[PDB]
Formats: sequence, structure tokens, C-alpha cells
Amino acid sequence: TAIFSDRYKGQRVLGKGSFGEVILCKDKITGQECAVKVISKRQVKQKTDKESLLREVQLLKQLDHPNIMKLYEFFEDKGYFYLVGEVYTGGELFDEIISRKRFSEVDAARIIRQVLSGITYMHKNKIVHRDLKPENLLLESKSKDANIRIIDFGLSTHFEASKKMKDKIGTAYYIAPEVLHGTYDEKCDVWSTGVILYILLSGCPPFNGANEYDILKKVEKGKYTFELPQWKKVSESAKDLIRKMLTYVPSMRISARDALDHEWIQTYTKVDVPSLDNAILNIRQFQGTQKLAQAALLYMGSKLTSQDETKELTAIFHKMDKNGDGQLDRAELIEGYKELMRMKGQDASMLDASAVEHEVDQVLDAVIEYSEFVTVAMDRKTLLSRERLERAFRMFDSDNSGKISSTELATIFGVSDVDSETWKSVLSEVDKNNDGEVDFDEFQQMLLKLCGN
Ligand SMILES: Nc1ncnc2c1c(Oc1cccc(Cl)c1)nn2CC1CCNCC1
Ligand SMILES: [Ca+2]
Repeated sequence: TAIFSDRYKGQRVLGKGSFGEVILCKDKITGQECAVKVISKRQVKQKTDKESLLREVQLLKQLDHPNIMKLYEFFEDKGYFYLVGEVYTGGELFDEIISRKRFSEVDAARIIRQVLSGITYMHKNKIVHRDLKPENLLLESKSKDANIRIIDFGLSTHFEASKKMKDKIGTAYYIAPEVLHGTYDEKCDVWSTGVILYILLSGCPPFNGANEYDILKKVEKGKYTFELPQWKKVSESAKDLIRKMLTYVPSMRISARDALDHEWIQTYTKVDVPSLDNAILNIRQFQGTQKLAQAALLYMGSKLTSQDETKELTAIFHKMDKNGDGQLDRAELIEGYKELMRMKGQDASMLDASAVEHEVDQVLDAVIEYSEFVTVAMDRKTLLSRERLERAFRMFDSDNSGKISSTELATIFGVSDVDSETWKSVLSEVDKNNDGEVDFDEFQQMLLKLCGN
């Protein structure tokens, strides 16, 4: 009954999350800022009925814990769901960890106590996460003492997971084996936390592989070891907790509540404690790899979307061109730009007609010839993905060599799920005399060829 766009105005894009885009919105009356997740009904299938989702939303809005994202409102229209809640500005936990100079078991214990405290509270209220991963751990604010906030508790119960690799990066490392076979309960979140803890103390995923399916095979077998040099400096109580959290049979696995009472959490959140330097280095490399694979898939996705929309907007304006002089008025360009989103679905950044008019005004200030309007309007859509790709390449290239080796390409394309023979074939066409490494432009050329260009 209540309309989302009548209450809130979209201010900035916050980024892509599970099931949808996240937008920084502001209440038009009170000035309250909020983070809004927009879920497209045509792209995301519902697992439950309308009344089951309404009942969970009503419960989720009443729950309150300092390590759980606060939900404020919920809206639904013909084609979307709008989940409105509190905005957190500290970024992803792992992006803050790689910025600091030192990281010890005290820092890892304080992180995991917060995550376990939030999970314990949500399990007492019969809510399961299922998709707990570092990307769902946000820091409340930019301060070094900020609490961790878990986002997306309870959503996996009501929305089906995306099958596209651009939406599944990192997910295979943390998923509990019982989730893969279909019988699972709240203990799956203890397993996921166990994996995160293993990565915080060693910087290496316990279940790894050269591609998504190889990771899932290791997860399904459930076997892992503490046979890496970096585990020698870690306490025995930490390894005991990980062992209890990564116990295969969920009825034998420790509960979130009992993981809080574990000796490791009690000792390290209240006796020599060195900095886990090799772990930080490995987390920094792991984070850079995941972000570059993700940036590569989103670059290819936005390039295909841009090609689709460039051609559709050209056809719309060509039909609207009454005399065929290649030119149109501002009012006509709004009509055609609105027509594009009416058929291709509403864009998260274009919440209502007023947002569409402002986007058209920004393009008209740079450039009337409708072909020029199309080019500038579509380059603005890809801007973020192109600069994210170059920035992620530069971050991955930690020695500033300007190049990425074939072994690094194999790792990146493995995480991106691009077949080995497919990317090597593309590399041969970009540079016929390739010498086992590519610069940024050659890498970008490879991605353009990997999406039909
Ligand atoms: N609370 C937040 N504050 C700031 N940004 C948020 C979020 C967030 O979690 C949401 C935001 C709105 C609704 C729901 Cl159900 C979850 N998702 N995002 C988007 C981020 C999530 C982490 N990677 C970058 C994009
Ligand atoms: Ca390099």
C-alpha cells in the first residue's frame, strides 16, 4: 500500500549485494539516511509465499543486536522488493584488516566474538544466514574500534541464490557441506564462521581449488589441515575451536553459543601475542585476487548490458525521429530514456521519473544529436565498472611491475570460472608473441574478447 519512492530519494549507489543493488537513500521528510536493497522480482525467484516473507520481515524489523544490521522498512511494488535499513560506512571487514600494520589472535578473537555474538542472537530467534562470508561483514563506521555488522540474515530462506559467477565470487569457500546436499539448520553458520576464522589466522581458505567446482569438491569431502608454516605461531586453543566449528556432521558441530564460551574466545578477548604477518600478507593477496576476478566479471557484464542498451536506445530514438534529421528535443530524450527502463526494467539508480530526468540533464550538459546522447549516456553506465577494473588490476599488481604472469592469469580466471583453453586462445589473438605475462591493456583486451568483442 505504501510507495517506496514517495518516502525516499536515492542519493548515491552503495554497490552490488546478494539479490540486488544497494542504494544510499534519504527520507524526504525526516532526512534519515538509509541503505536500501532493491531486489528485482524478474531476476530473483522467491522460495516462499508472500505471507511467509511478510511474517519474517515483521520479525526481522523487531530484532536488535549490535552485530546485526538493523532493518527499518519493507516495500513491494509490481516488479521489486525494497529492504530499507541502517547504513554502515566502515566498509568490508577484510578491506580494513589489509590496511592495518599488525594483526594478532587478539584482533581475530575480537572479530569472531562479535560475529558469534550476532549469530547466537539470531539463532535464538530461529533465523539462519546460510551465506555468511567476509563480504557480509561490514564495519559500522570508519573508526578503528567500530563494531562488525552482519548483513543479509534471513534472506536466503526467501530468495533463490544466483547461478551467475559474477554473483557467486567467494561463496564456495564458506558454504557448509550440508547446504550442498539440502538438509541444513542453523549449524551451517558455525561452519561458515569456522572458515572465516581459519582465513583470519592463516590468510588461506581451508577448502581451496583452481575453480568453483574444485572448491566445492574439497568442501563436500570436508578434509583440511593446519600443515602451513603460518599455523606454527597460532595457539592450540584457536585450532581446537576451528576443529569444533569445522566438524562435518552438524549435530556434532559446536553451537554458536558454545563457541563464545570456548577457551580461545575467553582468553584472547580479556600470554605472548605476536603479529600474524604471513597471515596479513596472504589475506591481502587473497583479497586482491577475489576483487580482480569480481571486477573482471562485472566489466564483461556491464559491456554486454551496454551493447544491449546502446542498440535498444538507438532504435527507440530512431522511431521517435519524425523527419529523420538525427536530432531530438529534451522532452523526447526523457520519453525514450524512460521507455528504455520501462521495457528493460527500472534501474536501481533511477528510482523514479525525477531521477531519470536528472540523468538526462547530466548527459545534455556534456552533449540535439541523439547518437551523441546515446554514447555519453551509456559510457556513464560503464564508468564505475571500467575504473573498478583498472583499480583492481593495480591493487593486484602489488610489486607495481605493470604486468600479471600466466600463473596469476590462471588463478584470476580460475576464480572467475573462465575455462583455461578459452582464455589462452583469447590471449593468442590479443598478442601473438605473448611472453607469459600481460599488461593492463592486454588484460582488458582479453576480457573484451571473452564477452564477444
Ligand atoms: N547496511 C549496509 N550499509 C552499507 N552498504 C551496504 C549495506 C548492505 O546491506 C543491506 C542493505 C540494505 C538491505 C539489506 Cl537486507 C542489506 N549492503 N551494502 C552494500 C555493500 C555490501 C558489501 N560490499 C559492497 C556493497
Ligand atoms: Ca605485477
